[PDB]
Amino acid sequence: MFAIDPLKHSKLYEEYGLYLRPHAPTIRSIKYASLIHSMLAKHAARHNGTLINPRMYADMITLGNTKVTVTDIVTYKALTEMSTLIESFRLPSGLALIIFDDEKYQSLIPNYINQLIAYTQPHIIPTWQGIADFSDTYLRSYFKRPFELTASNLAAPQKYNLSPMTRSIFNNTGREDAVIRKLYGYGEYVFIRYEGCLITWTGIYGEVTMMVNLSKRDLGLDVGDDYLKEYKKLLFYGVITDAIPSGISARSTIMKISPHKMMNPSGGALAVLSKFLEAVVSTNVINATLVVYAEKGAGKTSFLSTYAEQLSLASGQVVGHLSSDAYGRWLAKNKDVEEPSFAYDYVLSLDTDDNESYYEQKASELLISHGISEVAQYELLSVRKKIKMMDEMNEVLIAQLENADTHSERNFYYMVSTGKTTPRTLIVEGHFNAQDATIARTDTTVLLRTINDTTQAMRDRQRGGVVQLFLRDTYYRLLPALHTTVYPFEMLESIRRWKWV
Amino acid sequence: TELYNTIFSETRKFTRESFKEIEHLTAKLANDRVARHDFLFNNSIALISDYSGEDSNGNQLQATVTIPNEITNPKEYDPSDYPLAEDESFFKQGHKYDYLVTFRAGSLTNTYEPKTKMYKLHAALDKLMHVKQRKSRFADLWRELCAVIASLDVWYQTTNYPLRTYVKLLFHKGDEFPFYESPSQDKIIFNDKSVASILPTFVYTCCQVGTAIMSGILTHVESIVAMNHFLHCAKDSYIDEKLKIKGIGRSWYQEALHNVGRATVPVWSQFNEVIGHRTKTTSEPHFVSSTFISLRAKRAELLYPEFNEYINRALRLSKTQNDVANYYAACRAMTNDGTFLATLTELSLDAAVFPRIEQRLVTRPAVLMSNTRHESLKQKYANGVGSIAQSYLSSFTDEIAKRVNGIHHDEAWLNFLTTSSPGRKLTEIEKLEVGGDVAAWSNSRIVMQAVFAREYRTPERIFKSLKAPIKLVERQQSDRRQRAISGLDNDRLFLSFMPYTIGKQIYDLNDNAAQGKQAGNAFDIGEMLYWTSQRNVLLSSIDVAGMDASVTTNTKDIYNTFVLDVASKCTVPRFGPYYAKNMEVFEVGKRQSQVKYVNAAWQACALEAANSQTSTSYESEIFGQVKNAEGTYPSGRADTSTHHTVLLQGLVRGNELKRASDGKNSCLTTIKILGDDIMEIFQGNENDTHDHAVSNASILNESGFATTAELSQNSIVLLQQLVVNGTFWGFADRISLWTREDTKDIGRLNLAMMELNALIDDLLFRVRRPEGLKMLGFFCGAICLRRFTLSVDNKLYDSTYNNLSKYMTLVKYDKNPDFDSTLMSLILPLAWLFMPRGGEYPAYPFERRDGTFTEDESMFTARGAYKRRLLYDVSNIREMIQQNSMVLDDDLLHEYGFTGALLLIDLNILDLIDEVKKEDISPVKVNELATSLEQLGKLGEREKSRRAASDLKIRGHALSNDIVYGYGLQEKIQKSAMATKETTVQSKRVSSRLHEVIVAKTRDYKIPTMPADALHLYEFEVEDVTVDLLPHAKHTSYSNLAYNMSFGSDGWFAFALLGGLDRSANLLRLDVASIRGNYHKFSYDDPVFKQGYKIYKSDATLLNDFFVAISAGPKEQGILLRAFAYYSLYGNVEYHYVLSPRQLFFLSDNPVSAERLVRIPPSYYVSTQCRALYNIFSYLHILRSITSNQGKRLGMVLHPGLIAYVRG
RNA sequence: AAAAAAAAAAAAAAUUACU
RNA sequence: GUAAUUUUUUUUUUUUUU
Ligand SMILES: [Mg+2]
Ligand SMILES: [Mg+2]
Ligand SMILES: [Mg+2]
Repeated sequence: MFAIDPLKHSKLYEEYGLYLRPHAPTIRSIKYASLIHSMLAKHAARHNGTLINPRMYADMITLGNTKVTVTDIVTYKALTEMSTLIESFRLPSGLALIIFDDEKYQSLIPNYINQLIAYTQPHIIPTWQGIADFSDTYLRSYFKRPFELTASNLAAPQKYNLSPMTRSIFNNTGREDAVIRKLYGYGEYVFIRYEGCLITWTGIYGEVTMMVNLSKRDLGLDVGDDYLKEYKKLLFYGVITDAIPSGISARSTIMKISPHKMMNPSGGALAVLSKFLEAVVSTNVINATLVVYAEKGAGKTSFLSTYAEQLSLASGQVVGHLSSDAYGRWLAKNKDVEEPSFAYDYVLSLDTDDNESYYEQKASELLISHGISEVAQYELLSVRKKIKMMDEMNEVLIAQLENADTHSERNFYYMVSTGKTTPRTLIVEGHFNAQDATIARTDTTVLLRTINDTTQAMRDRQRGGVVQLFLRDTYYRLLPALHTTVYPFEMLESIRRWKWV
Repeated sequence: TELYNTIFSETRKFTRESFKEIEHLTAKLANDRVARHDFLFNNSIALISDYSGEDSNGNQLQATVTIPNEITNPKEYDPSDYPLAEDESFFKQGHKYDYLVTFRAGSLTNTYEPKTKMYKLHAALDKLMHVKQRKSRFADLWRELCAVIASLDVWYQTTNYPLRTYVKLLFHKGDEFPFYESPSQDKIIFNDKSVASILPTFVYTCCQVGTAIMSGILTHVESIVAMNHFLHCAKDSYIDEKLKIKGIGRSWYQEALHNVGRATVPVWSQFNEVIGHRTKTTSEPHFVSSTFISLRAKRAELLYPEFNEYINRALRLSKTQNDVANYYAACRAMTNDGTFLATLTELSLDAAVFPRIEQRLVTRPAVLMSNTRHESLKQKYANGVGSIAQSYLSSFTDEIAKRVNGIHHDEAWLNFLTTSSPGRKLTEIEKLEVGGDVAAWSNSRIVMQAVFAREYRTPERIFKSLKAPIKLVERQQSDRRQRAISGLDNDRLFLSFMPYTIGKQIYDLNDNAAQGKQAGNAFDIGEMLYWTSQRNVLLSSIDVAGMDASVTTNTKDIYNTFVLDVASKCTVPRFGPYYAKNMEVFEVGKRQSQVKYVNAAWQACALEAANSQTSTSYESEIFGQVKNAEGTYPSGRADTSTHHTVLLQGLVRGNELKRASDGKNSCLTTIKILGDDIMEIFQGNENDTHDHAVSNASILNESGFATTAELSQNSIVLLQQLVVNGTFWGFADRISLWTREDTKDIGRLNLAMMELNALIDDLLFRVRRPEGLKMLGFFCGAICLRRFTLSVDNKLYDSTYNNLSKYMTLVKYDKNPDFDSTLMSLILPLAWLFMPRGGEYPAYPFERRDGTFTEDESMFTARGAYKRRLLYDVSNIREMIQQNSMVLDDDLLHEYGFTGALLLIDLNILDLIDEVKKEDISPVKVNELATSLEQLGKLGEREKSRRAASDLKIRGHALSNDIVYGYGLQEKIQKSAMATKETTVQSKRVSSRLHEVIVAKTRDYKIPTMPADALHLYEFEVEDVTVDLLPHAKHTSYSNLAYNMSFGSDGWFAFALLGGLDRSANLLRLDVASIRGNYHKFSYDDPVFKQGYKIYKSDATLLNDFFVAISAGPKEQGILLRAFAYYSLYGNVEYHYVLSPRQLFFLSDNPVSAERLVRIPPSYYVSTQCRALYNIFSYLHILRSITSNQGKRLGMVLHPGLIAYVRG
């Protein structure tokens, strides 16, 4: 007994590559569970959406060891009804409740089924990369079993004992399903449809897998291509499924590409991101601000500028975007000026990459007082020697966060957000969690992850690669994942799911 | 004709003419305002300017009345005193004034077009002056001022005191009042617009300053210094200047105590007993004498120069410790206005709830086990303060993890929801689905859980809450800021329930968490009283300045590391919508993903710790929706107090292990922590104790907390309770008799008197004159609450009046307002104040027919059914037993007015009102709602405990539903459905039913009697033998241990006779209090104890069903049985009485301590219950008649009918 | 019949205290 | 010394312009 009835939502299982076997003891069992679902939903609707004895229900269905019979009568009327149905099945045991290990699947389970799970031992089928393992006991008996066709495997369906009633086809030959179906005689077989990609690269430490939310045709990449080619599509739609740090870098090439199941955005992400879209749309809010935290070197500026245009076009309003280096580049110029300017157009013009930050000048002279001038001297230090230097860099950061003075960080973001000519919608980037008390007064702060080894993009760069790697470690030590984590493909998905006007 | 010329003002007794005179003169002050204006502003009061008298310690002082010009001639309203940001989205960043500025009342005009920013700013600034200032506890503010001035007149028999001229020089502007408050508009109307905007509050300041004079804290000349200091702060802005000098005008006492040099002080045992007295030195160490320099300079320039010379005088004229204690009590009355400090919540927002970043930034711990989304499942600290805290805390993670396994967390969450608190607002689409009555009750957490019970196990329920905002809600408090709080919805409050359940278990494995002020008596300060009696000890009462805002996002991770450690070692399936399952997981060192078995407690705590949004949101009338910055701990949560407690005790106790691993010793004996209050006690060498205290403060700075170190040799503070050398200094100004915070004056009748009785009780052991506190409260009940107004239907208006007029005087209003009913006031007799089920206030000597008087009842006089004895006492019990009659003398009780008073009690008006409100509650909806909540926890044990109650009720014993655990769900939904205000159709049913009972009772009303009233017929005779005093009477004659316990006083003598607290009784009370959740204070008068003890004596073999009905597990069954066994040594069921723990603060709870003072003939012991009964008769008499107790032995006499009632 | 302004009568939603 | 106040709808009359 699956948690979602496959006879009703058969298109939902086809997303996972699960096609129902045609129309046996297993054919009889999937029809029985479909009658139990209809009975349970009819019983739940009669008391405010709840089952009155979720433990008796769970024991009758999943253990099959309870009988209720009339020989009070109104309190056990629903349990007497479910009892005679299950008696008519004459099963040797009870129907086990089956769940997937997917977040999308769990979001679609009915409410009355969720009330049973507390009083059952469910059978949870794991998923590797969003796809449940087809070798499971229940998945093998109820659905068709996939057969993966590759390039070293392409032959007629006769070379193997394949039947169209027990096998589905996963075309991984790189060729069209129409050529495979006609030039090789798979006309009577059902092909599974995957819309994403699953790329495997070469990493510094090994091989890295990445899931992308684009089709293999839309994403113009083949085996052997480069990481920098089509980089913005990977960054906008890709999520690396390895442990951090992965070894991905600008020297990676593709070893294998395959169609894969397309990823679902997280629920906690779409909730906090749509909490920001409420403020953008509402008229009871004057200033709206989304704070975005990320690691140094993630490529968040390249993305959050495109996210800001897609939000301005959909909302119809002007959206401002301060970089994470906005205050430090301003402070480098106006640290001695007694009455500096806080105009949005002045701050925006200092936010270019050719302006040096105030924090980069202090960490540069700090690394010299210890004798560090190259990346190789820094990577040779022990952990305790590095941490002892970050504690001195923490003294330079605390001095700009401690008060609200003219050149403080809190006053900067106050005079910029509350300015007359500043856009009503702002997107501010941050570096560490302590800037919570200084950056604009908001209700929505997120942490952005990309497909980027941040320590690898910092040591494989120019323009002061040792200060950039040192500040990346200093900020990392101040930025846990205590705010909601989002991906670039989830932040774009929230704009599309919102109903504008 | 005048209150100070009455004969009650010269005798302080109630004769048949003194009582009728004071009755008519006080009712004249409560009814019409022409008499009040005449009383306050009579021309016979000659204004005085120069005054001279004695200060609080008997030295001479001279003062002059001074009223600044900014109050008599205020300035024009300056719109630059409340600026805005250039975007006008909020107030300016650093703005000087958060409270009401002093300007001319009519100077604030709103000449802007509506629906505009400057119009909204002025429509709100108008509400700051007209609405946020009316905060009165009992009645109108001019009635409350009349009550304070009446008592100051009757006590001093004169009118020439400095407070009368302040009242006349401040509020006498014309022939009417400068302002009044209309209860209809809920607003203050100004009659004189040329007046200061701040004056409506100064009516309360006069009430508070006159309250301190009646209390013995201030003298008449010190009332000038106090009123001159308050008016000096009101020159620019009253509240802004008071908060700025609050601490500087108080922290001088440690220097004054140093200059005293020597002090003879009491010495406390470890078991709550005074065992001796010693002379010690009050000299502070060298590191404390260094702070005297900086504090001298601050007082010299920030303080009102007339107030500063009082402190310099207090600091040089003090010779004993009792001198510093008296001067210090006065400077609290001079710096605390007494009111509750209220303003616009937009103006106090940034100073109360904005995050702040102190000395150092807190860094992250290394993540060891992670998620598929890289959200920490397990972490560890490499170094820093997180490593220091976990070195102590990680040694409790295994014992806590097993205590968590033995809890049903779904049933625990249903009992945590005993709150009828809002959460959020229902949706019309959602509202339509439930329909009607149910949505009218949805301002409760238990009802919002019942409506949405279908999705309790649905995981999407959690993500939908991250989309809802956290509604900000603020509270008021005397002498502090507004301090907005967060109100979470049932779903975000759920994510904080497992972190709360885990960190709550550590309270059972240590002794460094203060239980709080649970006991209510001197048992709360028992540790301080002991440790301040030792030598070579350093006392540290350290305070974290704004801890709630100082907790940053990374500081919260130190508690996350503790909670995630416990959650990973437990085995909890099925917590909420979570279940234990195999989970894909990342690990450190390993390059690919692993698979682990994660339980439900781990999934809940891991999701909560990685989705943290602490910013609250307030919907403002000026600016729309206002949001805070991120970082401030929400402080409305389940684990808001267990977080601060666990984090602080892990830093203090972990720094103890850090110093030991460095080769340094620790001098730390105990620490007591509750929230952000810390109390450290070091004993040892002077440099050893200072070394340990400095590193303790430095580790708190390393955690991003700012704090001030007030170290002392001879004083310590914890939870607003100051102990100085084995002596308790009470804070009497922290209690406002005249102001309140909630705009709901609950207690429309007979429950406001319970509120005044509970407020007077809190003031006894923190006041220098409890007999002047009795005259005050008597006039508060005679003037402020003596009218009862209700609306009566016009077809029954004349019938209720004509029938009620025979017992009490009634007031009627306009004939035709063109409505169905008109409102009708009710003026209750003064005798109602001293009657049971009525006022229940301590009485004055009433005169009997033979010419003798009753007792002058003290502040230790018991309440409850014991007040019924006054009916027989004025009837001369002594003459009553001589004739062997049990009769009331109904003629005399009618002259004083007891017959009319007792009749009004028999109407049971408040009970009558709540019956018509419950008739509109449909039990079909309450039962359907309760049915759906039962499918969420434990699947049973509501029906089982309900049946145990009914199978109990079929026999003699019937428990009340609030006791029975099976009706726990209903009793809240009744409260949720009764929280609604009374409608107009219900006021008719009230009037109709009230009219029926009046024509039923008033036919021939005689004071009724029960057979059990024969227990009241007992008296006492004074012998010629002087009883001996307890040895701890010599130990308390030097440096009394309370303000009301000075040598020779009545509170001192009651200690020398009865003794101190019962240590074995208070220990059994602290146990029965820890069995009840959402339970602040337990008393032996509580329903569960009284109902359970009644069956334990009657039918003990039915006590198991009682335990099933209340759902008492084997731990609580032993805690209750252990207390039933001890209470039966001295308890009694038949003779009920009520004493409060705040009332007998130092005094004994056990009646048996009074049996050494009274002689009883052995022929009177005719029954098994006689001994405990007679011990009560004498225990209650010695506390009531303590003012005339010269130390002689008593002899008990008994009525022949009392002996007959006891025999059987 | 197109609109604006006010008077009467009825309906709609509507003030809020966390642990 | 009461039962009112925000915004929205419908019908009822008043006056102004086509
Ligand atoms: Mg403290
Ligand atoms: Mg504090
Ligand atoms: Mg505190």
